[PDB]
Parts: sequence; structure tokens; C-alpha cells
Amino acid sequence: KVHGSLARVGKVRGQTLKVAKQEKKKKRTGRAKRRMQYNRRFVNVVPTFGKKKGPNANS
Amino acid sequence: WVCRKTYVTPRRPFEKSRLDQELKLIGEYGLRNKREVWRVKFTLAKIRKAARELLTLDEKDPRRLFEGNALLRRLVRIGVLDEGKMKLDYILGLKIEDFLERRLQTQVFKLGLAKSIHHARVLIRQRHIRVRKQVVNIPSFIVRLDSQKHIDFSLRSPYGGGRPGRVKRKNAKKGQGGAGAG
Amino acid sequence: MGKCRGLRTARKLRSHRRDQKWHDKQYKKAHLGTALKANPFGGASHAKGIVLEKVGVEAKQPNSAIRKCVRVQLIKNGKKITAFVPNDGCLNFIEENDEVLVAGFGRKGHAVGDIPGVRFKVVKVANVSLLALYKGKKERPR
Amino acid sequence: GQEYAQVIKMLGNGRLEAMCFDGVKRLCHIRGKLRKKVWINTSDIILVGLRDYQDNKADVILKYNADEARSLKAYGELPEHA
RNA sequence: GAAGACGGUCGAACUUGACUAUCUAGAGGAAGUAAAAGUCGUAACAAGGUUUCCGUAGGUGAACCUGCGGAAGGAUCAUUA
RNA sequence: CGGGAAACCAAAGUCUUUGGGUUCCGGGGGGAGUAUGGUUGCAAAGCUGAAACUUAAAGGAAUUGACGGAAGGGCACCACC
RNA sequence: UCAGGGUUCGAUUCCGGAGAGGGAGCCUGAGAAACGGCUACCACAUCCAAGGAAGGCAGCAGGCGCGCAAAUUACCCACUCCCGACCCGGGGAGGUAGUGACGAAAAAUAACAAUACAGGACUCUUUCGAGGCCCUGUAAUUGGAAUGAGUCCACUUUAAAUCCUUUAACGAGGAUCCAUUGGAGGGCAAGUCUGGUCGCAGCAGCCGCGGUAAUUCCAGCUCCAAUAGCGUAUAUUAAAGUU
Repeated sequence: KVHGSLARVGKVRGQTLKVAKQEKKKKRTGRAKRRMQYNRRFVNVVPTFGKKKGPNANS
Repeated sequence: WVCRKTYVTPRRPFEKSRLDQELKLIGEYGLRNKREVWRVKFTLAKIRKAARELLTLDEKDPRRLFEGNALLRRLVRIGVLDEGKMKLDYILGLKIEDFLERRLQTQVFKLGLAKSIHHARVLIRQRHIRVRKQVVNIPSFIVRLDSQKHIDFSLRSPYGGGRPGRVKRKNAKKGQGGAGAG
Repeated sequence: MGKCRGLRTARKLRSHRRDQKWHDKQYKKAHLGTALKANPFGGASHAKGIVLEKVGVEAKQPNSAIRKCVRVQLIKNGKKITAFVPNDGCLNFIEENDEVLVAGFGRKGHAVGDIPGVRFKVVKVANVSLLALYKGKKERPR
Repeated sequence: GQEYAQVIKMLGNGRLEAMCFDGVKRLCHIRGKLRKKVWINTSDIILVGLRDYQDNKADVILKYNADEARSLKAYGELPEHA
């Protein structure tokens, strides 16, 4: 009732081809970042009555 | 060594409707964080609770009279509150903006001397603003009534006079060493 | 209303309540000091022990996996306890005769998930944090 | 990449008694994809999974055939005696 | 007017039993539990093909069977003479 | 009327508009009416009554099919006659 | 811990009580059954030329052991007070610095135009089309406009210093003077992703995911939330009208 194996321990982590870090930008300091959020969310942000939309969408 | 907390988080944590409300407040009010709002939602709840207790007391009741009038007078000195209000029946029917409206940051906008709730906070936190003999760097301040008029740039920050700027003064000597001579 | 209503009857009401509190399991646990007396951890929140052996435990249906815990002798009271080793290949990081910091599931003493009869998890070895080890912030020192 | 096994006895409910050709009797658990259409027998070849766990036990993954058994001499697994 | 010293009182401590409370080792043994996808029977979900179940006693590979008194939560809210 | 989750209930009513008197038992399900001590018993047994561990549903009610070696049921030579 | 009722804790900056290795006894003195007094036994430990002899950090530091867990073998009697024969001395009382994300307060890591554009309510026009206010981004770099974090003459602090609160000389074009920690299937805020795997590794408090188009995994990308903090474990409380 245990017997069995571990041979396979860590098989996916070790098979998952590493990815670069890439990079890019810094996102913004405290209140300024809050400000960008508020303009992007609300000012931005006009929205349509498209019956809605999304934040982390592709096509 | 006595100390106390100054803010309180909301029972609950994800109520789109509340989140949007707070974000609009941060934006209008050049705020920094939710705590920044939470701190005020907290300030207000205690005031309202202070108010509600009082309002349940008998009028003329030395305790209700002596402390009610005081709460009101305190609330008015800061402009937070007005006279008809200026009784307890009106504080009960009050809100956060009314406080939020009295901080530095939004005033330095409100009379040109910033043109942004933005500009305002970096101005304040950078020492270019006195409330009359005194620099005040606390974008978080709370401008008292007859103190509204004494807010202005400071005696030396450049506007306010005084040479230029550790970066302006760099630039003057930036057209000096090369383009003048060798 | 199952409960006298006489101005006097404080003692009956007070006492009837004392009598029924028992059935509350959290209450009884506390008054019987169970945490001190039965429990492997002292009535403390964390506990450190030595690794005896590595177990591959057979996750309960409808799930199917080999679980991967160690068996640990707690230094404090020589108690024998099996503890889960979380994340991918982390067994790797604990060896027999190891030392380890164990902590509760967050289940109130009740085993977690599909993982059968295991009530604790490893947190530190190399005195050294499986998390920091798994990431590679820090190593299997030696 | 391990050896195989040989069922010796049956238990029932995700339990079967096997006898590893190497001389190790343990209780192997049927495989999930195999059990779908495979019903281990008390007399047949099988493959069970076993890793860093003393090997005292193993789980059944797939099964085998018989007719091929005569070919097993060709499988290079069983000796001139199986 | 000291050491010492007669006898006593308090009495730590020590030695041996008794007492009470709390805790704890243990070859092995027998329960219950999990539980569960196993083996042997069909005991009592469709009248489960022996209606079911309770109290109780005796007995059986095993579910269970059976007598004696209950209940319907039954398969009858009726019986028409 | 009103109650209740409903089945139902003139009491199971007068219960969030929660307060007539008093008594008893329960706090998820299993472990268990079990262990252990006390008590009563000639005996069989009865009363009081845990835990470790186990587990995410146990359970209730109504609704609907499916299905029945339940009742009235039908229909067809893929059923019988 | 907040409806109200309540619910739980309290060794711990004060008050009252108790002890200074365990037990017992006693001297002195107004006050002690005192242990930075003594004395015996009992348990412990130490020096020795072996006959002897000397000791008690639940004081301040520090050290061992223990553990989930806890700081300098630092400076001063100047403050605050205390004691003595005392204005004057003495105080690990106490202050002072060092360590210090228990935890609590303030809240930096970038603001303003301009072109440049991307856009929407407003107006004009039959439409096409154009104007227009409120502006936000988003680059393009500009352009002038900025401040301590560091660094540092001087000065302050104070017993003397440190730091704060003070400032000449320096210190912001992003590749920074470089913000984090959890989450993104449901509850639950946020990928009807791309590569990889294929009920494997893992995820998952609970329900549940993964058996080859994985929105739960493993990674990136992207996005969310709380933010100089955030996750995790645990006692306990609220939620719980499940005492």
C-alpha cells in the first residue's frame, strides 16, 4: 500500500523548458500607479455599452 | 508609550461597487493607496459613531450639550462642517469627501499654485509650501479655516525666490564652463 | 422556551448553560486541555523533528498519485509523525536523518485533501526553507 | 525503465497480489488508463510503477499477452525457464 | 563574662512501610474504527419473492434464523353481511 | 385564522411583532451505548458514560422518472393464442 | 474582539501577594524569618601542595542547555529620583546609545507644458465633411521647471556623542538613486492565453482540475489585490441566533 515508486519525482519541473525572464518596463511608484490605474480603469475607461469587455483578453 | 491604529479595512474585500468608488476617490484625490482611502473611511465611521451616540441623548443634557457643541465646533473649525449642520442631526447625514476636501494636496491645485492634485503632492512632499511661517511636507495636513489664506510657496525654494535649483544651478554652470571659456 | 423565566432562577440558567457547553467541541477541547495531552505538536504551532524515512503515500480516490511525505520523530517528545513535503521534487531536498520544521495543515488537526492520515507539512530543512530551496534562492547547505 | 511482474493472487478493489520475477511479492495497484479495459489476472504478465520508495510496492500501469509469451524467450526478459 | 554544657521546645533532614492523587513503559490479547473497488452465503431497499423492524432468549460458515410480546415508520386510513 | 421545511397540525395555533409556570434532552456523521471507574443484579444483563481515530456529508421532506415476482391498466403474431 | 447583549485574556511598564538552588532554623536591628547575612541538611558545582578552603545571575550584560521564539560581555549619574555623616559622594535604580518589520505614526522611489498624435459629450452641415471644450493616454524627445535617500564644511542634540529635527558644496533622462508578496476555474477581485506535459508532475482549506484543442498545472506574457509591506502556520475572537 505504498511500495510503488518515486522514480518520476519532479518529472515536469525538469522537463519544462526554462523561459527567459525578457523584460521591459518599471511599473510606477505608489500613488502615481494608483493614478494610472484610475485613469485606465475609469477615465480610460469611458467604456462602450458593448455589453462589456475585459481586462486580460486576447482577441 | 500609548498608541492606536488610525485606519480600518472593510469587512469584506471584493465588492466591485465599493472598489470603483474608492478608485474614483484616489484619482480625484491624488491619493496613494486604498489605505489612504481606508484611513478616511475609518476616521469617518468614528465621527459618525460619536455623533450617533450623542443624538440619542436628551438635549440640554449637560453631557449632550457640553460634548455635542464641542464636536460641532471642532468639526467646523476644519471646515468640514457647516452650521444647520453645526447641529448633530446634520453630521448624521454627512460624508468622506467633506474631509478629503480639506487636505493640502487638493488646495494647492484649487488655487492655480499647482494645477493638479498631482503636482500638488510632489510640491508638498518636496518642501515648496509653507502654511505661513512653516514648511509643511505632509500632503496628508488638514487646512484649518482662517489658515486657508496663509498657504503659499516657501521662503526659499526657488519659487519663493532663492537662487535657482540644484539642477537649474547645474545648468547655469552648464553654459558657463564650456561656452564662456576653457 | 425551554428554560425557566423566574427573576430568581439565575443559578439554574447559569448552570444549565455550563452543562451544555460541553457538547461544543471547541469548548471541550479547550477545557480538557486536549492540545497539551493528545496532540503531537505541543499545543504549539510549529515543531521540529528528525527524518526517519521517506514515504510515497497512495492518494485517496477518486484522485491518484504518489504523495511523498517523510516520517519524523519530534525532538520535543519523541513523537512519531508523518509530514507532507510540498511542491515539485521537493522530497529531493530532504534526506534521511535530516531535521525539519513541521507545521499544521490549516485544517484544525484534520488531514488535508487526498492525502490520507497526514496532518502536517515540512517548512524548513537546511534549517533552510523548502521555498527558498525550491526556487533556488538558497541551497541544500553543507 | 524497470522490469515487469507476474500476478500470483487477487485481492479486489484496486488491489492485486503479484510476484515480481525477481522474487519480490507485493500488492500492486491497477493502472488508471489500463483498468479502463484491462482486468489484471492471477496468471499473466504486467507492468507496475515503482520509484524512490524501497520498491516494496508498485502500481499497475499496463498488461501483457500470452501467445507472445513463447516469444518472451525472444523478449530477452525471461530465462530458459519461465 | 566565652567555649562548652543539663534538660526541653520548634524542627529542617534522613531511613522503612502505609495512603491518596496524577502521569507514564509493556511480550501479547481482544474490540471498535477507517473502509471503502476483495471472499462466502441472502439474514432484514420493489410484498427484495420468508412484509419490515423493536424488546428479549437460544441457535447458526457468514450475511443471519427462529419463538414469545410490541409497532407501522406496510403491502390495509374501507367492507359495505 | 394561524403554524410548519413540508408531510401535516384546532394544536405542532397564539414564535423576529421572538418573554404564562415548570421539568427534561440535543449541538454534523461514524468510533459507541463502545472503553474505563462507580452502582444494581443470583444470572442474563441494566444505569451513568469517554477518547484516540475516522470522515464531507450523514440525515429530513417534498418532486419527478426509472423500475417492480404491488393494484387496475392496456397495446403488438418484432408478444401469446 | 466593537449592534445592543456579549465573547475571551490578564506572567508582563501600576497596585497587592509570593520567592531568590531545594528545605528548615537564626542573628542583628525600630523594621528581615533577609540569602549581592549566616547556619545545618539535601541536590549541585569549584579550588587544593589532598590537610583544607571557598560559592549560588527568577540583579545588569553575557554564556550553556531548551526550544517555534526573544538584543550590548557598550556610555553616564547630566535628566528623573533614592540613599548616606551627604549641596559636594555613591547608584546596571534610572537615563543614554547599539540590536530591534511585536506592533503602532508620518509616506519617497518621480511633477508640468509643448509638438505629436489617439480619441468623446458640444456646434455647424441634407449628408460627406469641418470647427470645438474637456482633456487623457502614447511616443517623440524636448523644454524648461523640482526634492531627500545617500554624501558633507559648519552647527544643533547631549554628561559627551549618535539619530532626528539644521544646512553651504554634491546628489533623478531611466539600462534608473532598478518595490514587493500572493492570486487570476467556483466561493473570489483576475487569461472562454502561448509553449510544455497528458489523472504524470503538480494544483486543490472546501467543491474540484489534469486520462493530447488544460481559462485551475509547469513556465512566460498579460492582468488583478494588498503595497514597505505581503504570504504561511497557530492559540483565540468576530462571523456563529453552530451554546
